[PDB]
Amino acid sequence: EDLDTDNDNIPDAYEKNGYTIKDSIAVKWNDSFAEQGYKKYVSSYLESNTAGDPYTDYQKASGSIDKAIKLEARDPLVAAYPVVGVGMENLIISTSAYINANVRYYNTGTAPMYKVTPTTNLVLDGETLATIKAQDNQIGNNLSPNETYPKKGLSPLALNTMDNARLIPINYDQLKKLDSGKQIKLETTQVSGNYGTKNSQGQIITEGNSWSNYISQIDSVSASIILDTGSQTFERRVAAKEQGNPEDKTPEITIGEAIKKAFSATKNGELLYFNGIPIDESCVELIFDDNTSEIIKEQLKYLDDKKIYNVKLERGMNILIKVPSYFTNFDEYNNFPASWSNIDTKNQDGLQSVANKLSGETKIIIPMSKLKPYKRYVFSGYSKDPSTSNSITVNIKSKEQKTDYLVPEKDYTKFSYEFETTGKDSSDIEITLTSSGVIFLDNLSITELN
Amino acid sequence: EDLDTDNDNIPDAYEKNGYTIKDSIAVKWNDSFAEQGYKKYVSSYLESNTAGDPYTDYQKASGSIDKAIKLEARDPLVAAYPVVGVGMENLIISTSAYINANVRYYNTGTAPMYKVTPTTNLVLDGETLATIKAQDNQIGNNLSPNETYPKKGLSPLALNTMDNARLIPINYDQLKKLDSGKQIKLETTQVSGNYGTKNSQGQIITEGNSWSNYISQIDSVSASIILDTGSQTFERRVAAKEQGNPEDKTPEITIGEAIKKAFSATKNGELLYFNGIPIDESCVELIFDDNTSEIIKEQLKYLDDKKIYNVKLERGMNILIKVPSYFTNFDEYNNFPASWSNIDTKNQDGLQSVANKLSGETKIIIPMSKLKPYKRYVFSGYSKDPSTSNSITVNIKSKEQKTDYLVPEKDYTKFSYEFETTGKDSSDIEITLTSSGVIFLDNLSITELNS
Amino acid sequence: EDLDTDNDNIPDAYEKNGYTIKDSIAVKWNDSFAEQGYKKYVSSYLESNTAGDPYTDYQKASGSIDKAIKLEARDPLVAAYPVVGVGMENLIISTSAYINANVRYYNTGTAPMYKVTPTTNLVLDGETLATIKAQDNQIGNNLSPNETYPKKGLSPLALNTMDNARLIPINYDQLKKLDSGKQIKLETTQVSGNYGTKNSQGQIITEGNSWSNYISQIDSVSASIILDTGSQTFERRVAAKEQGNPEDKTPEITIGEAIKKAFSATKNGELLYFNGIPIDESCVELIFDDNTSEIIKEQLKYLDDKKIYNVKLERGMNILIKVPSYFTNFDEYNNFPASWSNIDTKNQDGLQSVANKLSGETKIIIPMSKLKPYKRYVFSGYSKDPSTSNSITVNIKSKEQKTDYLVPEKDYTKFSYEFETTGKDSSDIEITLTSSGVIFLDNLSITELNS
Ligand SMILES: [Ca+2]
Ligand SMILES: [Ca+2]
Ligand SMILES: [Ca+2]
Ligand SMILES: [Ca+2]
Ligand SMILES: [Ca+2]
Ligand SMILES: [Ca+2]
Ligand SMILES: [Ca+2]
Ligand SMILES: [Ca+2]
Ligand SMILES: [Ca+2]
Repeated sequence: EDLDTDNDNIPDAYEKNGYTIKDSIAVKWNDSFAEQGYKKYVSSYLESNTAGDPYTDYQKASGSIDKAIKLEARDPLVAAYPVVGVGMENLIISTSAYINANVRYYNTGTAPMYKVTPTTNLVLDGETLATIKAQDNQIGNNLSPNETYPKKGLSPLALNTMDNARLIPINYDQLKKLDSGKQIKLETTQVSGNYGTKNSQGQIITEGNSWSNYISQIDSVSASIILDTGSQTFERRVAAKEQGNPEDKTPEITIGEAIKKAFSATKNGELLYFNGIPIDESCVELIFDDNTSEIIKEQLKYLDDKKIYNVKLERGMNILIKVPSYFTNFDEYNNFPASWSNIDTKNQDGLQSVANKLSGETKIIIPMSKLKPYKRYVFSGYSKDPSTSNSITVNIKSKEQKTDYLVPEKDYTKFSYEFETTGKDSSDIEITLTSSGVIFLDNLSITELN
Repeated sequence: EDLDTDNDNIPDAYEKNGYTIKDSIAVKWNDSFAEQGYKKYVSSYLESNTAGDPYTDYQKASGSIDKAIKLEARDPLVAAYPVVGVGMENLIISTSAYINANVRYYNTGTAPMYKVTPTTNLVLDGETLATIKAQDNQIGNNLSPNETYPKKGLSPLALNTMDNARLIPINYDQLKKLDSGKQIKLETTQVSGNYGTKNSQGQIITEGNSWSNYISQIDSVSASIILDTGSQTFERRVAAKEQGNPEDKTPEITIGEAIKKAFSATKNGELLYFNGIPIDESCVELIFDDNTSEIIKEQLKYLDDKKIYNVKLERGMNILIKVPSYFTNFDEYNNFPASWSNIDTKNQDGLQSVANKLSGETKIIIPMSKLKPYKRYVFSGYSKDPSTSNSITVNIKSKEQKTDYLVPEKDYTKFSYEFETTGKDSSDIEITLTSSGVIFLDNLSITELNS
Repeated sequence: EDLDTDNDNIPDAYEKNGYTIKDSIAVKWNDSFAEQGYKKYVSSYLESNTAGDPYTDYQKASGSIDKAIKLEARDPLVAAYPVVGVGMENLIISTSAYINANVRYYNTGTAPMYKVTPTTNLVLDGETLATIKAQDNQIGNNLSPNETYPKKGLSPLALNTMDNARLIPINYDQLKKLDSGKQIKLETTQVSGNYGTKNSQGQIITEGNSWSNYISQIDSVSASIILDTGSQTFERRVAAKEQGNPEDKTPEITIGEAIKKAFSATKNGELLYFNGIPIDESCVELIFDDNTSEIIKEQLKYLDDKKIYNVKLERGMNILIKVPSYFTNFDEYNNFPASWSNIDTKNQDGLQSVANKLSGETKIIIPMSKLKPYKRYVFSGYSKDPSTSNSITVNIKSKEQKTDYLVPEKDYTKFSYEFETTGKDSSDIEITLTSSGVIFLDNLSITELNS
């Protein structure tokens, strides 16, 4: 049919099922289109803006938007949210005295933000010295995704202008507090910026637009997903449907499918490869808040697969993905600087290819040269014991020595232990675990925490 | 036919193949038109703006844009991107202390910028003293490509005021470093300016137009190309198709074709000349970043020709062309002040006409008067040895004495040697190379590099 | 026919050949329209702005533009171009110290310029003190061509505001340099102003119409021509076609035709008089830049007439003309206070009517009262010698005595000798030339040069 209820040039019959854009016209999706590299899109048949962003479904699917917006946002289910922050580099105190800092804007979203006017807070400890908003001297004309202002290869801009006047901490009690060695933290509160929309004459106009009009809408119709790759962080929002409203037609997608859509991850049959780094559920650590934790726990009892990535995405969910710094699977990736002890690769019952046949105990000596001091670390792994009759205890050396006992189940079970390392010139980290009999180990990961 | 999906007054069939403009209407391209000056255009038939610049395909092809835009930007695949920078000419500081500087704006793109307003950072050593924005006294009304404000013959303008205010370091601790052999630098973070457009009434309006809209769009679709000839620097961006997009119809062009389109260089059969200076691969030293270098390395092994200029241009590639300061080919150009030793021109196995027949060793005493001190240089040339039984070692005098060995291949191979010369009142540079037997040399050059 | 590609109310055929405007409609030009006082217009048939100026071909040809725009701009080839500078009449230093100047704006173009807001630079010796933009006090409401602001008969306006605050030498070093007798100068980097167009109702609006839009476009579609008559200077820009572009249908005219079109000089057969004073090739010297010099020198060898005025115009050429101050032709003009020596007017082989029959040597005693000190002067003349066997040497008294030899050819040859005279209370300038036999001399000129 050709019925268009929401008037966005895409018939509702195509929007309900899969659809793709070919020569600027929507066509019914076919299973043979994946060979050329095409993609399958779904969206609600009642709304012109499924994800809430200022671009419609046809504009996002056909790529009729600003060319600096990532292809991760061309899917109508992924909002074109620019997540702009402020990073502080250096602090200068001189003569009361005056305070200025060298800052540099950061963007981690999926869209550009013209005319960036960040508002930041100068907090020392709880007390906020003075709120500052960028003047005409500290406005970023362009800020592309995954790029900074000033861009790489340029010194950070100075932030001294106040009100105009200077930033004067007249109260010398703050100076006395700084004498003890306190540091001043710069937190960002709000950021103002534009999008790029084409006028009737074909030019791009960015004056009447404002991202501040679509922040509330995008926040309240989407679920936040954050990916951490050790150095580069990505923040994305994925649209989700309401539970009590029968008139909300937003498509339902699993957490893994949502991750693949948002981060443009390549799926080689079963695994999810982001940039060659495997971000599969077993190969990465996931952190949820309390609400998402209870939602996932409730939904897991009705799932036969008992896999996190198979749970349906829901509005208001929060997900944070942290890629471990060191991860070994004994098959194709082993970045641990020090070789493990009592390891056997002759196995066929592993998670993907093989497992580790341990007979006795495993002890690893990790040098601290490749560690981050004053940082919490969590050790995770998967243990499989069909016997279910061997007790495993773990000894970990840290600021406080940890000794815990583990009871492996018949199938693979994930064990997580938390510890903290303090001081660069401290004792070397010692980790030791013992097994009563023969156990299987796979996917040992080391993850940095806060 | 007569079908234009993109609605830019050019049919899809004409855009898929070659097309040219004849009297305000697009016509099917023919090979006989090239002798009359007509050139063939290709573009994408799904987007009006192929390169992302404000002007459509028809406006660029038919030349219906502002006449100050270079003809090299009439090609739909070349973006009219104005690269405007600020150069510092003098520093005047006096008493705390006040800082006064004389600056001059520089343009290198293919389109003029109206109402220039750069933002500058006054970095001393990593630390940024203050960020300045140009007020109404430092706003350039017009800036044509390859032109400066103030123009040539006019003294540079003075930038010494903040937002009807004064500029001052808030303390003398900066002056302490300034005395201790530190130089305050200047780098432009951003430039704001309008672009020329036409209205219904016919006048050119540059009031509501802004370049900031079309910078993130142009930089995300086009691959940067930079040409440096020692005196003048040209910066260009050439649109390239996305690799993973099946719906992207942007045409694919080679690196050499991209350079020819961007710089409008003359191509007489095989050689490429910019303005009489050859920019052929064997006559210049190309500098690539990591990604472009590895990309070219990957596609090189799959090509029988194995030539850099024959690789297809791709999005995000960065290419820099450094025209050598001294270039000799033993055929028609030898700018070396001192002639070479033990050179025989009686040969027929050269790259273009002849090669160098060396029997023994070659030592060149390069005068220092024509060399820039405190700079790094790279010595490059082409060597051919069918025997593959003679080893070549080089002895070059510099700040650190260099002694390296080379193993010539059967065919012509290009090499590079890196050394640093420091101090105006230093020893003369000595270059010596020895060949075990008879070797063939061609296209010897000296190229300046970053210090 | 009735075909209009560019849609400017004139058919393509009429623009290709000559055309003229009779009763506000374009008609085919005829050879019998000259006697009525009409003129023959030619313009490109692919552009609605042949010269690129804000006005179209029909508006310029029919005279539907401001009456303040001179008649020389009614030719579609010659564009209107306000060339506005700033001249200084008084320099005042008072007390740090305060600096104020009295300035008058000058217009030497072919169009008015409303709302003049010039930007000026203060330089004492190379270094720029500050940059000044005109405030609401110094803005000129109107500036007609060849007029000033304030008008003739009024004292110059004041310029003392740096931004409103007084100007300031920021250091005592400025007074150090003033103690050394250093002169502060004034140069204009740019100028802002409006142009007038009749709106859709019938009123002239100059609010949103800026001249800065049509500066870069006009500079790149025209060649610069300057005429100086000793005291008053006029600048014009004449449109020229591109070289390699086949779609550029801009008509081609010679240097003499371009001068006649730009300055509206009268043609009485062959002679050219600007306003009664000769400006023909033999009656003035043309001062060129480099590129013009090589282009014209290359083009002369392929042309039989071998005259500068017969060279085809081209884009980018810069021409400067300095009408002679002391000039004699022995026919109708001799402004030298002292009569020449050994002069015979009984001849018929002169450039126009008669020549000089010199038998021996000619010496002239020129008083220096009418000579400007600290200025460079050039003596020019035409020599004819069918014998081609006599050597002529010239003795000129100046700061450094000059003695050079000249070898006359069979035909008339132009010779130029350059010298500088310094000091009002200096020795009198002596000019002497000796000829071996009988020589023919005509069009001897003396003209000021750069300081
Ligand atoms: Ca629909
Ligand atoms: Ca829809
Ligand atoms: Ca495994
Ligand atoms: Ca088309
Ligand atoms: Ca097109
Ligand atoms: Ca050769
Ligand atoms: Ca016409
Ligand atoms: Ca016309
Ligand atoms: Ca005569």
